[PDB]
Amino acid sequence: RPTFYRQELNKTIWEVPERYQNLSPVGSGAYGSVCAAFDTKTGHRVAVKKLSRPFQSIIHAKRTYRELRLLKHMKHENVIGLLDVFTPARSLEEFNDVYLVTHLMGADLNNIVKCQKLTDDHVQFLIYQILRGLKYIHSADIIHRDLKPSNLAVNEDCELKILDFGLARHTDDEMTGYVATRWYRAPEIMLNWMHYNQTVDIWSVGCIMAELLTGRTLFPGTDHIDQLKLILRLVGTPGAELLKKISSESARNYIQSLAQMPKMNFANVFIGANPLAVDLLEKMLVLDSDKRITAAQALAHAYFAQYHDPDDEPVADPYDQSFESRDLLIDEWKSLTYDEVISFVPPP
Ligand SMILES: CCc1cc2c(=O)[nH]cnc2s1
Ligand SMILES: [Cl-]
Ligand SMILES: [Cl-]
Ligand SMILES: [Cl-]
Ligand SMILES: [Cl-]
Ligand SMILES: [Cl-]
Ligand SMILES: [Mg+2]
Repeated sequence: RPTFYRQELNKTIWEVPERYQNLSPVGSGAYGSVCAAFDTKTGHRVAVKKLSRPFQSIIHAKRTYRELRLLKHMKHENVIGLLDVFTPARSLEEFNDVYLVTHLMGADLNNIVKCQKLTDDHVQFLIYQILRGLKYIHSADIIHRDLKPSNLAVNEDCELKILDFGLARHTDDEMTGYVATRWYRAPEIMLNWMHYNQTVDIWSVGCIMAELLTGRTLFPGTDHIDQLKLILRLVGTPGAELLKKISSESARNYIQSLAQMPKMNFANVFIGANPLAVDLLEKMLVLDSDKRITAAQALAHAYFAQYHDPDDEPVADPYDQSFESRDLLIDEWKSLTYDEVISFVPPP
């Protein structure tokens, strides 16, 4: 067990191994507080996250276990990995606090898509890396659920990592009105007309790719209904074949009240874009979810000819998510989490 030291940073006690030096606050959502630090064992600049109220309720204890399981599994160049996890507790009986350690991320996509000029070669490389990471994630039967520019880290060399997996945490208020939290979501999960499926993530990649090509949000709706009208104007209203599969009686009722619209000509929407970029957008932004291109199929598209290497696009180890259907007490979720903290093995 390492030696730990204590300090107060913005009204919060931080108890951390001596290896982590020069802690300085960087931010705090409702999920916890984050400090930047220098890791003397590895030489990396790291983010240290102290979870807030990790075991306060059954829902919160299960969410803590879910986040730790997911971060311990992810081992891929285009996905955030776990550098360390620790607790100052010396036993289960005194266990209260969990700290998670990752590489410190500077810029997100947002920063480079708003405030920089992107060639077609930059769009090819950035979308290639998102799809390489998503092939790995989907091969473990994981759905990200929250892909958007603020959840994509990018460095000076245009190298990309996916972060901030959906933990099923986003609230109704967070999704209300003129908000980027909703503009990348697939239409079938916008108003919960279908259960989540890995196919919702490819819709999000299409929205991100369109915004890198134009410099503008693709579907900047002022509310859920405005957003659905912008979506159906581009991709068309649901045709005979898709209507048959719309099992939500609420969806058929509102959708059949709208005048029918044909799919638009993407070459006239994305004026001047690479024709191979236009073709790939038409394969991602399909209203019928089962007809969308998959991550594995998209990596083989001719738009990525410069980068595609089928011997360097790895799949994941199997991921057991049977805990998701399990009914446990707060202290049982807390013991499962404790076991995962003490069994952590650091990366090479
Ligand atoms: C209008 C959005 C929808 C797409 C979709 C699908 O792919 N299957 C079933 N229901 C829906 S609603
Ligand atoms: Cl130490
Ligand atoms: Cl990483
Ligand atoms: Cl503790
Ligand atoms: Cl965003
Ligand atoms: Cl597993
Ligand atoms: Mg985020």
